[PDB]
Amino acid sequence: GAMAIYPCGMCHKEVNDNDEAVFCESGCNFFFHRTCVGLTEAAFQMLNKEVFAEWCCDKCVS
Amino acid sequence: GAMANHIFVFSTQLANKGAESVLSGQFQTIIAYHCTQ
Ligand SMILES: [Zn+2]
Ligand SMILES: [Zn+2]
Repeated sequence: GAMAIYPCGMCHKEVNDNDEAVFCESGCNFFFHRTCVGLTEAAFQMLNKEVFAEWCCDKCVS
Repeated sequence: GAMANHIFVFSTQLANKGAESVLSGQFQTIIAYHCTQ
């Protein structure tokens, strides 16, 4: 491993361990702050809780 | 019962609507919501 900072795909600022964040698994490989992408608190909790669910950023959808 | 996949992909919009659906009582999980479009 190598010491790194993972920037939000929207705002380009650091996503750290106490941020509420999601990860786009459909191609761009960016972490994102929940807030920056417009995810409600409830949608975030339900995505995280449901093992069959996965999130995708707007660019990767098409 | 049986499911068509083990990964269901949600955009922000779709996750937000699905969560509304669950809080409404219309569905039990966002996965159930996803299966109906
Ligand atoms: Zn951000
Ligand atoms: Zn992406």
